[PDB]
Amino acid sequence: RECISIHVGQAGVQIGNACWELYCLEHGIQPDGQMPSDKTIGGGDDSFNTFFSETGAGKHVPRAVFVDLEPTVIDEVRTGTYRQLFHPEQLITGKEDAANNYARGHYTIGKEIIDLVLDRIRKLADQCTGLQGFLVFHSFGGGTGSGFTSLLMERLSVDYGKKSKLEFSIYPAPQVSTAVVEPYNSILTTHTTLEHSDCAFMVDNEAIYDICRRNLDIERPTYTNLNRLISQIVSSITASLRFDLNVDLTEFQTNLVPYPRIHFPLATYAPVISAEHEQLSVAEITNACFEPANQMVKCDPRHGKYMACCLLYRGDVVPKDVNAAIATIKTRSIQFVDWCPTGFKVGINYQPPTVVPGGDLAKVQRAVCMLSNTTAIAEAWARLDHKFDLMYAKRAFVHWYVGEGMEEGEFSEAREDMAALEKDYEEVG
Amino acid sequence: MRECISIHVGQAGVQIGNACWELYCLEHGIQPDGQMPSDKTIGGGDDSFNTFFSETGAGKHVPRAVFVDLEPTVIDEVRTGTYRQLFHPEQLITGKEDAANNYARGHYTIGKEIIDLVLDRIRKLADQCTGLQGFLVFHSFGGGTGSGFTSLLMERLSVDYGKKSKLEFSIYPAPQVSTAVVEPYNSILTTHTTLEHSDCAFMVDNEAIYDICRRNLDIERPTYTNLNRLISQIVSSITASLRFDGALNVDLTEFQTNLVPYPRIHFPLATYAPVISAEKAYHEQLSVAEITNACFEPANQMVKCDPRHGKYMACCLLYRGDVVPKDVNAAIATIKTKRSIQFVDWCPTGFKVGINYQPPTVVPGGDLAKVQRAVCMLSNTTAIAEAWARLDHKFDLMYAKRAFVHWYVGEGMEEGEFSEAREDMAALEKDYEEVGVDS
Amino acid sequence: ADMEVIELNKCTSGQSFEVILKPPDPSLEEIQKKLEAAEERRKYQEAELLKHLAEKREHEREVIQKAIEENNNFIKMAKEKLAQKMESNKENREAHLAAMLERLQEKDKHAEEVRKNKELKEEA
Amino acid sequence: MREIVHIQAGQCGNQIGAKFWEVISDEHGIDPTGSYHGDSDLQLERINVYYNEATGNKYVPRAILVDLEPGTMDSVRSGPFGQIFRPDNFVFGQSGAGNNWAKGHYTEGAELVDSVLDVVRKESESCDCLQGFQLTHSLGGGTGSGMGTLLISKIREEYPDRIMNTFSVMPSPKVSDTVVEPYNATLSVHQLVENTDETYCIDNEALYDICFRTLKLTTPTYGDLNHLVSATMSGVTTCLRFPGQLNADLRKLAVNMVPFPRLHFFMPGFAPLTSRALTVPELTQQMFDSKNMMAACDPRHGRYLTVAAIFRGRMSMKEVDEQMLNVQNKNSSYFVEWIPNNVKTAVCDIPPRGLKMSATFIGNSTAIQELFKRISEQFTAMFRRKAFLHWYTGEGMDEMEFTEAESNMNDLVSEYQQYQDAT
Amino acid sequence: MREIVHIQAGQCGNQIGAKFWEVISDEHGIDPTGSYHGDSDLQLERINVYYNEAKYVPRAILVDLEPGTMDSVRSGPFGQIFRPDNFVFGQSGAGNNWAKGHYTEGAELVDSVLDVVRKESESCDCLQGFQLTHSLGGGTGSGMGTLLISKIREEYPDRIMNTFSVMPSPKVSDTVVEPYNATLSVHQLVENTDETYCIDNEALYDICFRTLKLTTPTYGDLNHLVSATMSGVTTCLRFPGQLNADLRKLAVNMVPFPRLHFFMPGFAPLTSRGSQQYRALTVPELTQQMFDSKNMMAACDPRHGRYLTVAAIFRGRMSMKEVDEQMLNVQNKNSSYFVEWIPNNVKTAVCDIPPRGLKMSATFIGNSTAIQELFKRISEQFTAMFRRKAFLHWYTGEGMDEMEFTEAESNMNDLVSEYQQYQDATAD
Ligand SMILES: Nc1nc2c(ncn2[C@@H]2O[C@H](COP(=O)(O)OP(=O)(O)OP(=O)(O)O)[C@@H](O)[C@H]2O)c(=O)[nH]1
Ligand SMILES: Nc1nc2c(ncn2[C@@H]2O[C@H](COP(=O)(O)OP(=O)(O)OP(=O)(O)O)[C@@H](O)[C@H]2O)c(=O)[nH]1
Ligand SMILES: Nc1nc2c(ncn2[C@@H]2O[C@H](COP(=O)(O)OP(=O)(O)OP(=O)(O)O)[C@@H](O)[C@H]2O)c(=O)[nH]1
Ligand SMILES: Cc1ccc(C(=O)NCc2cccnc2)cc1NS(=O)(=O)c1ccc(C2CC2)cc1
Ligand SMILES: Cc1ccc(C(=O)NCc2cccnc2)cc1NS(=O)(=O)c1ccc(C2CC2)cc1
Ligand SMILES: Nc1nc2c(ncn2[C@@H]2O[C@H](COP(=O)(O)OP(=O)(O)O)[C@@H](O)[C@H]2O)c(=O)[nH]1
Ligand SMILES: [Mg+2]
Ligand SMILES: [Mg+2]
Ligand SMILES: [Mg+2]
Ligand SMILES: [Mg+2]
Ligand SMILES: [Mg+2]
Ligand SMILES: [Mg+2]
Repeated sequence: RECISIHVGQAGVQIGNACWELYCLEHGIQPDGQMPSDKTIGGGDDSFNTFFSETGAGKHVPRAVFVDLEPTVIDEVRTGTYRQLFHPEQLITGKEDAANNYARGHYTIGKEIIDLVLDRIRKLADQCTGLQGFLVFHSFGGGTGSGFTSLLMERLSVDYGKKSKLEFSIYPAPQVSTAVVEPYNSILTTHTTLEHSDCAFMVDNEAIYDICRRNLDIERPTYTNLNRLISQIVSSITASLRFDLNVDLTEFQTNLVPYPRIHFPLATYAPVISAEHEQLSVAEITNACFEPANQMVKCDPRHGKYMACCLLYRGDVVPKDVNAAIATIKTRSIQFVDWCPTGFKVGINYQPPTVVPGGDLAKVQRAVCMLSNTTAIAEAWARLDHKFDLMYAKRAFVHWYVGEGMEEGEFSEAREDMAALEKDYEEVG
Repeated sequence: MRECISIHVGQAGVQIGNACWELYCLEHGIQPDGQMPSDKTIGGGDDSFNTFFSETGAGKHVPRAVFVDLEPTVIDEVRTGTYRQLFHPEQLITGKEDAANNYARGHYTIGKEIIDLVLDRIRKLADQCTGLQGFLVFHSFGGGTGSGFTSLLMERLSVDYGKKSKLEFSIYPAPQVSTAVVEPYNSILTTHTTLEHSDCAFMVDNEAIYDICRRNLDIERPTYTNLNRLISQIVSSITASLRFDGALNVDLTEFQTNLVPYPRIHFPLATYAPVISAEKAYHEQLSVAEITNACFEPANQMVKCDPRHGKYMACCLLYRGDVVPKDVNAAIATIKTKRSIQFVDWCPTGFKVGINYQPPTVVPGGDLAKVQRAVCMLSNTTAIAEAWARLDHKFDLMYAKRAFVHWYVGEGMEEGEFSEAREDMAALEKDYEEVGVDS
Repeated sequence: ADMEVIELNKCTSGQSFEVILKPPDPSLEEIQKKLEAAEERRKYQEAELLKHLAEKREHEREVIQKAIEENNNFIKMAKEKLAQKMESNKENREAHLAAMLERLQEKDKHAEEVRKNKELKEEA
Repeated sequence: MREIVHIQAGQCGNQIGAKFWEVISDEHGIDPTGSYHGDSDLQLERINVYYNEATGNKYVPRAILVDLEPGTMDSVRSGPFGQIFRPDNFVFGQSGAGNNWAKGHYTEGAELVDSVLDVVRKESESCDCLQGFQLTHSLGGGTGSGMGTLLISKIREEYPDRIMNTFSVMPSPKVSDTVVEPYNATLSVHQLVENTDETYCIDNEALYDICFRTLKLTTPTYGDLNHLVSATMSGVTTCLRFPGQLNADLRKLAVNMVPFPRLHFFMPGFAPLTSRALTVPELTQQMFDSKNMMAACDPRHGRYLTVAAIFRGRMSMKEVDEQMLNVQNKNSSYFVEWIPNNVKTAVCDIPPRGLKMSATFIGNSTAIQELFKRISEQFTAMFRRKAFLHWYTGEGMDEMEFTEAESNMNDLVSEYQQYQDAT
Repeated sequence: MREIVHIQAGQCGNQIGAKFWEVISDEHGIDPTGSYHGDSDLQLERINVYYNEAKYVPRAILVDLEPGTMDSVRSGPFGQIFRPDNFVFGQSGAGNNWAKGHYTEGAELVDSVLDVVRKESESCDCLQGFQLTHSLGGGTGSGMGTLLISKIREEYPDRIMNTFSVMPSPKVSDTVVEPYNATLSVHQLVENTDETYCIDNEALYDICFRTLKLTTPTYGDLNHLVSATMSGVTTCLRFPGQLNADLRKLAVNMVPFPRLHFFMPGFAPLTSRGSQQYRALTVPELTQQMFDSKNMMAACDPRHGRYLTVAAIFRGRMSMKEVDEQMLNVQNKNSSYFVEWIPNNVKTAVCDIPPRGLKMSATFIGNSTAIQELFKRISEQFTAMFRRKAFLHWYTGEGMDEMEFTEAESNMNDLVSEYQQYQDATAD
């Protein structure tokens, strides 16, 4: 049951490259597209074929489409050293971007471009015997990742309501961001795609920046060092479908998402050790996922009640150790909501986690990623809602959106929805 | 393009035009035969000197000028002078009977005989210009031709050329070196009729120029060409930025906009520095500051009026020679601090500056010494209301007894024109007083 | 450490279990109506701007027009004022000379009656 | 690739526009004939923003030169980089403007504004995706101010969806060309509020003051004044001209820097001011200093709405970032609270010629109301007495356009202060 | 241009007129034959004003009722230079009868006078006007002269008419009726001339007798004075400079009111024809003696009135700065004698060429209110005769009525009244 990846905007595309780079080395696929360990040439139904289809010449082609209205970022993939893997069709570019403007990306230019990207998606979907759904990668603050992604998400539901839609979104961080209108863009895009996404893994850019600086001993990490750590967390999430727990995309919705609106699970990853020794306990890495210092989104999980959570191990892990590891942690009293059973869905993948050779993070015997739908993630929403309110109170910058045909009422139609989501979060909290 | 036509009226205007065009020819290196051995573009080309000169097929460089006098003796010497071949004979227009110091004769009985003939030669020179800027009208105030005909010409020009710019260079009447008792009559009458027709009128009087030559050149009595050749430096300094490629220009419209705060207040007085005798010529040169400070000293005003008695409304400083903007801005800066120099409260900026790098030249063998630097200041100050009052008082002394009015009535004028003209001069005196009070 | 573990899917390079510690619309035309309503209000914004720029174009025409009117009115008033005083000056000057020569003619007629009177005296 | 059309208008506009081209051409290694002679492809990655690939192997600036007199544009053709500009891109008249906004904007400017646009349209067809225009001009004169705003209005009519930016020299009695500068500036400030997306306020008073006081020169050359502007414009435009982590364009900066359409007047700043490379702490300190502002306004008299800073030279960006939030945290009260994270910076490791390190300041401060207040006081002083007003009435203008422009400028001052006391 | 037609009528008119042609022709180096023999070239630049180049011939017209004078002026030196066609004579003189000159026998040949006037004016590039020399005491020059003046103004109304009129005095002629003929001429002159130079025979007698210390002056003595001032008055007319030799200009500047155009000429130094001239008067001596009553050609004391306008001409090689200083000195050392309501009413001229025999000379032309003394005296003698209506039948016999006499004396009495009104006129 194949799966299609979509990267919208600079953050979605760059992150997407970093993810496909790791997929190839995890499965040992070489930059020219060959896989020496793939013997059913030109076909088959293997586990890694959920994400790559095969040429007649044996080249392994990612089931992905790259969308940006500006071509500088896609031109990298167009010319990069992993350039052979994609067909020129898979890469779509306009030449004027959304100008950090949601309404420009959604109402203005997105009307001009979505038919094109939708056509390219069906050509990939028509190459799917069975297809569960889509993984869309986008930023919250950027005009393209905000405005166009939301337009594409609703069209994807009326066109393929059959399938499932999963989000990998970048939460705007005051330290690492590019636009002051990013609170505007974020609140607007979540309101319009909330009804059209089954699960959404959000990534607080400040947290990783903090993670790499402390745990890698790095001066100020590049975006590439951020992007490579993201790739480890994305890969572990998607690893379940790449080696056929969590082997269906509806298993993401069922295991971690009890209601529809609450579909923002917190992701945690451990371990992270500099490439600059012998590995640590299975209980050590498991204990780290409950420390807030390893969280992907800066929030206090002690202030929240878990509703569900998911633990995906990769490496030399056997059940008896985690059962032992998850016996001792119950010596932090982690409360759960009373209509959901206290417990952990656990998945194991025996092949050690891979790394980009030469990258800062070291190769490790065992790694774990915890995916928890805690209500503590609501405070990340609250900070975003406040900065939105500060500028919208004085109606700052909104003339740029109204100038694109957007009604001013959409700002509060989206804002009150955010108030409902934050209120609904503590209703079960 | 940007051509300018010079019209010289009367003996004063014609002999001032002699001095200027002689000086123009020496500044541009134009020989007395009309040929310029420094203009490669034969019979054409649009270099900067061509604003005041036209070129023939043979190379002769002819002035864009018209010389007109109701009487031929003064213009006859132009036709026989060293520069006779500069003009086509049609440019020098003369009648046979002058206005006899009578404005009415210049404006009515005698002037009507040659007015159209003059106007049609203006049109033919204007026909040779792709972009006419305007006219420079040279005349005195006191003569019958200089007052009566000039006024008639200015009225005609407005009909034929609309609101196109007309600038005057006028010699103000001075008893000391006067020539006619009826000068106050002619001057008041010509000012009254050319008021609506002139955009700006640069003014000097022969008294202040006479005294300056006496004081600074050690001449027991300066002759008329002494006065004229000094005036030629003032005029050339006014026209320098239009005949020479320059960093900072002042075209005909720039003079208007910057020196005339109100339609009737368009009489800036001229000032010039330095004026140095040729026998004590080459001592250490004067600063750029010193010549600027000299322009505000009351002893150096080309119209004998006291600037300390009034406020400055606009100052145009035109430099030529070895001077660069930073020198001017500094010299102006400290003048802006001088408490004795006062400006009206409705002109905060108050200054306009043009600069030309070409050095000033003088006629060889003259009394004036050649200098590296020179400046001409055209100041619009309320202080010249004194000059109007002096002229209007002399007018009053004779009009009260109607003395000499019979000469004007005999030529068709009515006494009503006299009172209209004077009443308007009383309004001009009041206007100069009214624009001086604080807000 | 009692934990109800349930041994779920298990295979060659993977297995999974769940430990328990405690028990417990889509319309495209409505989409394109929003897109079109945004495009139409953009066009309303462009039209209102272009109308605003038309009034400024027309204002530039009016300013240039009155500049022509001022130049034209200045010409004809100068023309008529010059014609009026030149004609009035002719009648004045002609009346002065006509009067002066009529008195001269009166003087002539008096000379003829002086000669007439003497001749009648000579008949005595 | 997202080209920019440059237009220089009037005496000042053509002369600082000519030095801007000589300066950035030196940064991009382009010589007078227009052929490349620099050492790095970085000078060519975004060269199409400001240049056109010529018929041979040369680069031609996408620049239009406009004036109502042929004097100063002939002098820039006489300059060292005179031969680089396209010959058909020189659009001049013979009438001049007479330092009169009315002649530039109405009567004389109309006789030429059609031919200028014909050149604008030509180069517009020569661009894969034109992002907008930049104009250099003064506000005190006749052509640059009067004809410049008319040109900007007619450009907005043809290309309404494009970005318009001006570098506007504000008039000052310390360096003046004409006595009616309060009229010309006030009349076109009115216009820049409506028809440009942002305006960089170059104040001849600040230029002179900086040039005199902190640089110790008895009296400053015009090249000295223009040198500050060209270095300032060079720094304002580096991210458009050089590649980096961001693909900066005109609209994004406008979207991020202008919270309300009218408040688009920017206070430029530069550091260091040169007549021993500087340490990153010293640049960020002087760059925020009142003595480095190319507009004569004290930033401590207002609050920054938004601020963009551009650092150039080899340096560590964590130094830059820590310093930039240091002064943000040290002077918490001089930034507005209702715009979070309103100070963003960018670093380009290529410094300007003659300096190992430098920084450029682009500020949207409400302290700039002091600039429009200074012009408004000089304007009323003249307008109260209706002085020199007859040269504008004679061209068909009415008095109410002067009052409409005056109260509009005071309206701008009022609402700048409105958000100065906003919480 | 600027040609002047000269006319001389009667005995006195032809006598001082012939003497005036004698003086300036030698000044212009023209021998009695009539051919140029002058040293300098300044002599012929403005020669056309008075001379017609045929050999140069005076633009002069010699008229008299008495035919004997024609043969007298020819018989005198420079007699043949006058054109013969220009002589116009009658059968016999008017016998001191003004009516005969103006109305009866004078009117017979006035048509022949205007013929040659027309003939001489037709050959003019641009005619300035006419000057007439004549006495007012006789009948031809006074009676017919004034008739000639009004006839000429009929044909040339816009041209300048100037006269050199010799007023009668009992000290040189005992003829009784001359006060009649002068009053009737003044009556004509005040309305029909632009300026008349009042040469008083009474003053001419006093100068030769009291100052020149002359026994019994001969008309030749008196005419030497007139010819000296007549040349001095016309110097700038005959010689070039920065000054325009014009008639209208002088008249416009010297005549503030149309009726007050009677000038008091003065000359310095006064000298006999054969005097040795041991020294040349210097500029302060000329300027002070020029304004002296002893040097006036009209029997009037200038300090009994005020100057309306004054024009002075200096002759010889001198410093113009010295002329300005002395001329300004006497202006404010005697400021009370110049009306204050005509500013700058005194202007002077200087010519480099001096008169014959005199290296230094000065000529004075003043429009003074003191000239009312001259008209008062003539009116005094007129009313004495007219009170008793003495000898009126000589005039009424020719056709005149008595009330012409009343109008003439009233109008002359108005003239003296008008001078006195401006004499005591105040600036305010
Ligand atoms: N983690 C990570 N975040 C990125 C990256 N690139 C951009 N971002 C974030 O994305 C946000 C802005 O959205 P972008 O993706 O850059 O802009 P866009 O999607 O291209 O939309 P446009 O405005 O039309 O250009 C900022 O908050 C950045 O922090 C990246 O490579 N890695
Ligand atoms: N500076 C200067 N003033 C002159 C000159 N010539 C005459 N004037 C002055 O001009 C005034 C007299 O006017 P003119 O130009 O001589 O007279 P005009 O124009 O010829 O008029 P009419 O002769 O009456 O027909 C007096 O103030 C003279 O002092 C001259 O050459 N230079
Ligand atoms: N000074 C001067 N006066 C003269 C001379 N001849 C005559 N008079 C005066 O002229 C007056 C007489 O008039 P005349 O000129 O002799 O007479 P006329 O003009 O010839 O007219 P009639 O003789 O009557 O036909 C007398 O009072 C004389 O004093 C003269 O030669 N010199
Ligand atoms: C950070 C920045 C600094 C400089 C430039 C730059 O030099 N652009 C080239 C250019 C364009 C137009 C005119 N002149 C030059 C671009 C950016 N990036 S930003 O996203 O546009 C942006 C985001 C947020 C803000 C502030 C509200 C906090 C400002 C800018
Ligand atoms: C200065 C002067 C002296 C002599 C003559 C001269 O000899 N002219 C030739 C001539 C003409 C007619 C009769 N005789 C001779 C002309 C002038 N110059 S002036 O303009 O006429 C003039 C202007 C003002 C005044 C004022 C004092 C009242 C007087 C004169
Ligand atoms: N900084 C600078 N300012 C100038 C320059 N030239 C003129 N100005 C200023 O520009 C204004 C006058 O405008 P100007 O450009 O000369 O007039 P225009 O030709 O009609 O556009 C005044 O405020 C002058 O101070 C220059 O070269 N540099
Ligand atoms: Mg982007
Ligand atoms: Mg296979
Ligand atoms: Mg003259
Ligand atoms: Mg040439
Ligand atoms: Mg200029
Ligand atoms: Mg006789």
